[PDB]
Amino acid sequence: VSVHSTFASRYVRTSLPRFKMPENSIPKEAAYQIINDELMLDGNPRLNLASFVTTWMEPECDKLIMSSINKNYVDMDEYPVTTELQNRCVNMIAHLFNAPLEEAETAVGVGTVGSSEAIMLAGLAFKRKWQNKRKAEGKPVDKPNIVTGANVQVCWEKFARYFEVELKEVKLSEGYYVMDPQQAVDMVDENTICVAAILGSTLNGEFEDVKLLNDLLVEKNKETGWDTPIHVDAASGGFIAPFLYPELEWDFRLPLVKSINVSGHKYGLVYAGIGWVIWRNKEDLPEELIFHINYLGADQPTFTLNFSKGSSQVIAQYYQLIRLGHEGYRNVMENCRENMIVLREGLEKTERFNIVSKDEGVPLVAFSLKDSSCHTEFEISDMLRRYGWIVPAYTMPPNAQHITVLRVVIREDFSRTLAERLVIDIEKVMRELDEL
Amino acid sequence: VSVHSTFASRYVRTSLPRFKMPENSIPKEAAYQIINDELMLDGNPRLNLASFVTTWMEPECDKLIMSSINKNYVDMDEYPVTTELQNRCVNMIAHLFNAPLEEAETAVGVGTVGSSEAIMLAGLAFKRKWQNKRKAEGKPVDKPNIVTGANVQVCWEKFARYFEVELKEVKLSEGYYVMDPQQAVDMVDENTICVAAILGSTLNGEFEDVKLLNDLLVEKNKETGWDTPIHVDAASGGFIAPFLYPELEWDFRLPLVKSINVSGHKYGLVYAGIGWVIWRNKEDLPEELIFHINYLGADQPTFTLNFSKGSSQVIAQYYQLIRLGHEGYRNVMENCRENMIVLREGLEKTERFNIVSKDEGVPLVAFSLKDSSCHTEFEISDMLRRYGWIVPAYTMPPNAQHITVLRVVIREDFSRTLAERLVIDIEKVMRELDELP
Amino acid sequence: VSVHSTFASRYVRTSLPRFKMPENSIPKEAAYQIINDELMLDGNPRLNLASFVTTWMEPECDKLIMSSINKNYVDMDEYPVTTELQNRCVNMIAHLFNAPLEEAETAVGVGTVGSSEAIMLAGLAFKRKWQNKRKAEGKPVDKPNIVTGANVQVCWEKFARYFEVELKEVKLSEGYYVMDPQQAVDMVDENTICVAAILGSTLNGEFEDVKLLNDLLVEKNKETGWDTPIHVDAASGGFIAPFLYPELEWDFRLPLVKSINVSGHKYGLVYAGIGWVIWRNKEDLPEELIFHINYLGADQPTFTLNFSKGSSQVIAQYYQLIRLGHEGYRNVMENCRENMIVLREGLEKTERFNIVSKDEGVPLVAFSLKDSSCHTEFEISDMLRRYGWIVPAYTMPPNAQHITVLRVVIREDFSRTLAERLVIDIEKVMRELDELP
Amino acid sequence: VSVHSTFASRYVRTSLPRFKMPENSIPKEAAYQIINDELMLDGNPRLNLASFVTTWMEPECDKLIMSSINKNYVDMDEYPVTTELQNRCVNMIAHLFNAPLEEAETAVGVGTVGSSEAIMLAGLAFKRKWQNKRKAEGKPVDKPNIVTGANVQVCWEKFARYFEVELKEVKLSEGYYVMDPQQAVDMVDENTICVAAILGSTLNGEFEDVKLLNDLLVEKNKETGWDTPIHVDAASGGFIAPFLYPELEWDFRLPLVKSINVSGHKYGLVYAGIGWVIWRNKEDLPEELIFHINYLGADQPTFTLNFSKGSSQVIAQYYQLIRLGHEGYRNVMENCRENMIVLREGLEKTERFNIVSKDEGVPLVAFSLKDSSCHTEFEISDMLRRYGWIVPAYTMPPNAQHITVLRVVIREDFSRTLAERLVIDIEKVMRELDELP
Repeated sequence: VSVHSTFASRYVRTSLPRFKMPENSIPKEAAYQIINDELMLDGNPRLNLASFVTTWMEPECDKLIMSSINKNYVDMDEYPVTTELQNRCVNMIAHLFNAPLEEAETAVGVGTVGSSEAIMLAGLAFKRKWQNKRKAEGKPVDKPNIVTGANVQVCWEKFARYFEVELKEVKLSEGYYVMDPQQAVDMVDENTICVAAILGSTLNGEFEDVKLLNDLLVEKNKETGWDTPIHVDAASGGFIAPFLYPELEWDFRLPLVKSINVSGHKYGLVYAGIGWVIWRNKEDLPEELIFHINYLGADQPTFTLNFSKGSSQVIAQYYQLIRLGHEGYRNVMENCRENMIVLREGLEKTERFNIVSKDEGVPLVAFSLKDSSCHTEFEISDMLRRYGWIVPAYTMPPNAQHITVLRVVIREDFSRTLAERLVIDIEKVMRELDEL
Repeated sequence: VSVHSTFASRYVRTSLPRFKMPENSIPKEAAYQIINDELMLDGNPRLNLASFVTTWMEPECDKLIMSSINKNYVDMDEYPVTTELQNRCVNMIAHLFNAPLEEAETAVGVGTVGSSEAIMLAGLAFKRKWQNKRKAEGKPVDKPNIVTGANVQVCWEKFARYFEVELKEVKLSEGYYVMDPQQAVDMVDENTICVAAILGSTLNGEFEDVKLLNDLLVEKNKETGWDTPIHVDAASGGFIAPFLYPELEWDFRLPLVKSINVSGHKYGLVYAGIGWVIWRNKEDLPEELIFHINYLGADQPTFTLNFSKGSSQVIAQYYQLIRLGHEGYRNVMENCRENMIVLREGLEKTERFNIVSKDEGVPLVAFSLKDSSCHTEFEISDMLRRYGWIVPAYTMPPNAQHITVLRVVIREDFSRTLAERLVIDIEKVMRELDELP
Repeated sequence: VSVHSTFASRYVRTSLPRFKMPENSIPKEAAYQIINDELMLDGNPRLNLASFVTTWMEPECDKLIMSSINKNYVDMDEYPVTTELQNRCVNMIAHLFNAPLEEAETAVGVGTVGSSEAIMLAGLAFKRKWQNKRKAEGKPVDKPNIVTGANVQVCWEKFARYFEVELKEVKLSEGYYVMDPQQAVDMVDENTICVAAILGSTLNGEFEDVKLLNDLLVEKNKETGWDTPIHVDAASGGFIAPFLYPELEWDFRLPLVKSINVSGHKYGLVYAGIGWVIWRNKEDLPEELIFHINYLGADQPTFTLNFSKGSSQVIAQYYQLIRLGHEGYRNVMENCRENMIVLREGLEKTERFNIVSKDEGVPLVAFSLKDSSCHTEFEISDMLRRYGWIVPAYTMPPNAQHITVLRVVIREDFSRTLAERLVIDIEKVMRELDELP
Repeated sequence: VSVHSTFASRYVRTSLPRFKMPENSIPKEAAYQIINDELMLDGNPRLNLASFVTTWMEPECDKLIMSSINKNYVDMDEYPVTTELQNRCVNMIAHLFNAPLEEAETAVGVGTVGSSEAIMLAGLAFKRKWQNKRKAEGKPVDKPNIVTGANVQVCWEKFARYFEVELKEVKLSEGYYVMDPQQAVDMVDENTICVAAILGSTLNGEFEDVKLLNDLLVEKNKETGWDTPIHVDAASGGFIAPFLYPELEWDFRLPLVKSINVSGHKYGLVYAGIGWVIWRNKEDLPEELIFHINYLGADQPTFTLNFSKGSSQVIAQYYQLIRLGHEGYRNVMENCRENMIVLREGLEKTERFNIVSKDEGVPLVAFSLKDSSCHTEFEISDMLRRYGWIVPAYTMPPNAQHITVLRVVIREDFSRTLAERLVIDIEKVMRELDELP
């Protein structure tokens, strides 16, 4: 009958459907096993050093997530507490970024699926706010633009293309992989809806000099009369600076910073599926972008590109915030920074590489091969795959397309034990290459 | 030291922070307990009859989800199989909608967070495809529009506003709560990037007459020369029609249907966080909308408003598809339809209500009070809250803002036992009202 | 075959049997799901503020319980250790109540299902001890009685009726909701088998003045020559006084207190199913009430109305005792008292209510509406149901039937977070009422 | 700090408190371990062949139990569904006993902790009903009595003593271990509140001839004019006869049977903590015994000696009923009967014993030693302890206090594998004895 174990049955004799949906059902145990088995050919997230996204949470947090995988977030009326936790996160992150708040005041911001959606909401606010200002002056509004560096993350290219905004990029120079504040301010014109600075480049983890950008842009504003704003893409750096570098002025402490995005699922220490965007003041979020629906129970102030979605990541974020606090996050970041140094040194000791990333910034290590003659960084990346390590290789954006680097992101769940094994295995790979 | 139970400690004496992040850490057990406890004041999803979103999956599927909550979907190179499963879902859903496919041909479509994102991608494709066509004819492209009914879901209003497209709505009439195909086709002009039909209105679960819309629009196309396309918002109906009403022509069988969206987390039987959008042919998705990145390992063809996101729902969807098959989905939908009838009858038997939803369509029941004099539907909604039921009340869109209805969505995890208890508790509520001002 | 998920099967199409037992079996997964689903229409115990019974235990204690749900307590020979733990609990509770015990002496008492059974065993001991004393003096024994306040818990009415004893009640006055010691002593006659004082009234959580009752009754005993005893119903207060108020003399420190009952599943911090009764000395438990059976293995000294029963609560009780100790229990009670104050203040701040409960006593808050004109406390109780809170309303006993109160019991698992949300939601309910007929 | 494992800490150096409650808390892990460890010196319930109480349930049922260990049953208003399930069980058991019920009429009965409480409620109803009848005739009511066999279970002795009713016992004869219907009817007088027959004696699992008792008592009723009722103590047999011997008339099919008790935690296949009592008609339960309280939310019709208690067993019972149905219970009982035969034969094959139990009745085997000279049954009981088997030895009641038997109860979780190992180990024990003084 159904007494056969899954591997004694005839279900393991058929490969999983690729094109058509099967006509008949198969036992749940069988479906679980075969899908689970093929998934083993995926890489191990914990060994995926290419990603900035968190790959480990406390078991206690796994429970909260599982207890609420069936809670659709968008059901505000049905789940009042879930909605409140989202608001509290916005408040806590807002204060974390030194937003102009009156202590018990409600912050302006929203939780998103990730920085991608956060960036596009921020962009929309900028575009609209700019359109309104111009229409009020009679001026034309057909050629909006944004100013960023060539190190800009794909999400800004998506925004530019889909929302018909021009992307003005400051090109990179050899040995200079972030956006030059000066060149950026010089590109600003009357059609610039904002200048987007990146606090933690995905290329070498460097923080851009937001304070300098603010200083120069304030000066230019006195001349041009345009009120060009700054947006800080703190996808990763947003949950690092406040704890490692509270001294660094990059946030709402700078007058021109009007909105900030940060990924909760990066250094916010949550599984993939959570991002945040904060606005300096209510005025920075045009009221006409906000919707109020009522077919689910009552009226709700929504500003998102998504609707139905899991609420587990929101809850998970709140857990991390109140469970860790400043203390916990500082400890985690310090551990990450420490491991970065350990990995950095180990690579310097071989005298085979050029460290192309900075000492401070995002906890990661980007490096190139001294003399990329007989062997390329791509070969090293492939070689490491055999050991289970996933370490990416890529070329820099113009005008540094001649520079190719390897990147290792240090996350919360990357212990010293793994760091030291990585160095050893990298050395082994270099030897295997010396004989080819 | 730390031998105190959470409720013997001093952590249960402080209320959870609302504004500022705490300076110090607190024990994991304590943080878990207090957050878990406050969450109890949330409603029970299983009793939330307001939602179309699935609130139950098999334990076996819970495991798959948990085993991959740390797999970031966007890491294509790192997780080849996760990406493949997404492709297979696109293929299977494409065939399910009778897309023009050559057996082993790869379908054109993408997985999304939900229908909201799917709709905006579909809209973008329409807008761009329209812009290109017009620019090629030297014609202007500054006033794009979309034609839908007033029963349109908020997501189309979002799209219209954010992507600067005009929303032309066909208004509702009393007793007529879907979009009239005729009036819709008459609104079509040279600037219409598409006509969006809804296969399962969130208002009364009715399927719009997509076939008629197609027939009329094909005729108008012969005259105008415009190539006005149809998009079917099958957020819910997409996973119902193929199994309950296969004969019904609403999908790619209709020549003018160029793209379809469907929510996996609705009647796709997956937890919240998964949607799909299918395109009839490659030509319907302008190539310049597609990106190819390579800073994570290699080049990948992405067309989404999101980037990093969980891959658990994608995997969960594939599980449901190959585990249930046509048979399983049919069985679930038949069970849902059956329970709808049971609830419908029970309400008819009281002769207190007007059933404002149809016999066939989305498994739900929308009804109004005969004689809304002494008591309103909103009162009934509040009353039911006491028993734990969440049943929404709302006024129809114009021109029917004088029509107020209650809606009960029947989902996969809504058994006959619950259906019958709902009828009983609704009757109890009506009596409690018969003795009030 | 059996590959269908429960919600794809035909078992969710039938409602659960109400009258007749089904002829055929159904899959275990199916039976589990449907029963589990209907149970969702039960209230959430953690939000049930009407109950004094514990609704949360440590996960470690859940394991002990599960590990022994199959251990039938009555099997003394088979489970020697389970029986010993029961004895240790009796000893520990006896000392906790300052019973006259020499070092390492075995206390006189038994574990019960709850205070209900404990009270009836205590009553039986009193009745029998009284019958014996009277029969020895040749005096009549046909009209026994007990003296308590009108605030007496139903369990004493059960005892009176089933064991044919007369219940003499001291009536309540407005603003005076406990038993007046003086009036009580005045009701005592030759047929009074005992005077039952309540240490924590279920009506306003007030402790009755047991010490005064003892003082007056000792005086009356010098006159009448009757040896009228006192029983303290410490169902809830029994696990509160020893930790919050050790100075308060209410227990065996008072000479006339002959027996005490306490509920382990109330503030003893155990799940429902455990109570205790302690006797001052061996002489207070007539030997002829004890049985010795031998059909299970050997002879055993049983004094209970029950036989077979779970032993998990007994084990759970012992766990709580040795795991928490004085320190743990004090911490839990202090937390409960603190939360009571927080809730009390929040209600005072609205100036809408009259706090009818005292500052010290059982951690709870009983309050009435100032001016019960346009709205009653019952309306507030119903309104709160919508949020998930269960807060009861009830009228006092004679002669205070004109006084209606709301009661909120603060238990171990009621954190400050919940306390503050309760205040907020109560305020919301008051506003919703300010706009009604 | 607290990094020490429990067995590396100083908590395993102190023995668990026996008399005084500890001053300080200890880590939960430590308390769990030490208590769990000492409990290992308890016998294994699954190997306890002395008990009639179920020692195993399906894992699915363990979940239901755990999900509701915090639901206090007595909270009717708070847990409506829990209360309903109790009612459904009463209905289903009532029909199972062929009670005079229409459709769909509500049965008269209540769930209890066990048969002990059920018996005392049944007794109370009898006593009261008898008192009323006599007071109406101006006759005296000071000497009530009950008629049973000497094989009567201790619970009837408890009732007799605590509720001051005289116990008239029909003595046992050698080879005759149940109550003789004739002698019983002859003992009936005007003061007999009922005759209690036992459907499954705890001594040899024999069913008493209830039908004969009814026939004789109906005749005597025609003469005496007294309306002497019958109560059937079906503690165990209640869940056996309906499935193995539906032909047997023992229940409400007999006119004189006015009430029946049965233990859910025996052959009802539930863990310890559930019993039931059914009444033939509403008239058999005097209305003045029923209480209606309202301090928890609303009025509720309670008739129990207990108050607060777990509701897990009630839910567990309902699960078993609808999950197994007639089919499941029959299968379980047939398996139990089969294993009884296997064990019976194995003992007959040794020609060392006298089978003192019958072929049909409760699935068990009671046997004595042929020639109890050099060795007693008690020695065999002790010997078996070494292997882990718990098999009791006991002497019959008068006039058979010379007969000593061993009893093996066959429960649901006693497979053929265990049955065969028992026979083997019993043979081993007999040999070990053949070589002793």
